[PDB]
Amino acid sequence: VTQNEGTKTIANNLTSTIQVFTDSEYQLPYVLGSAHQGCLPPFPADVFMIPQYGYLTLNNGSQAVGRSSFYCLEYFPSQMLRTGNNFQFTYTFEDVPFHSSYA
Amino acid sequence: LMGGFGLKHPPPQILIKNTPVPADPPTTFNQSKLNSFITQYSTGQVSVEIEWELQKENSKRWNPEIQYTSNYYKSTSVDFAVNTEGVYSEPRPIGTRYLTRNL
Repeated sequence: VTQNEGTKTIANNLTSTIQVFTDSEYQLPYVLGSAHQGCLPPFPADVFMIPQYGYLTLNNGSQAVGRSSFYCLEYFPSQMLRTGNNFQFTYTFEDVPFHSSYA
Repeated sequence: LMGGFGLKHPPPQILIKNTPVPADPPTTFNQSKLNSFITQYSTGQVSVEIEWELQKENSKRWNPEIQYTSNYYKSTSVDFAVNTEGVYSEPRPIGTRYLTRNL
């Protein structure tokens, strides 16, 4: 998107690409489960935007202990994907007692 | 509660004693038992092969986590070293929770 004199124009740049992956070994701070907002639209027709990502470590208030790790996902494999190129993966659960959905 | 491992069927307890060497018994008979003995003892080598299992850090903690190391400076008596009298001790206690494992 160019912005010439407040007069912006949105063109298409298929030449670009994107990189995404999945954390199987669970080495990154699990964020979900905290139930942050910005979930998938509880509705189908409406579209949305993906929330940025940020995590936290051990800290002494305004400062942090050496035992405060540091992470950078760009140190992981990422399915470099260009437009026209699709992406898929697969997952499976494990045994868990059925949520007793009864009175 | 003293930390460590618990077992429903732990390694056994090893018990030993010196063979009762009855000292000079009375020439003629006596109903009672023998109390006289010969003060004696023994020595030997204790062998104990302990096999061990482990899980090494596979984390992508980008920053150098903390490690445990003898202080790299110059001291009079080296740590865990034998004082000039052979009698050696331990400068400080040591724990394991060192490697910064993501929660």
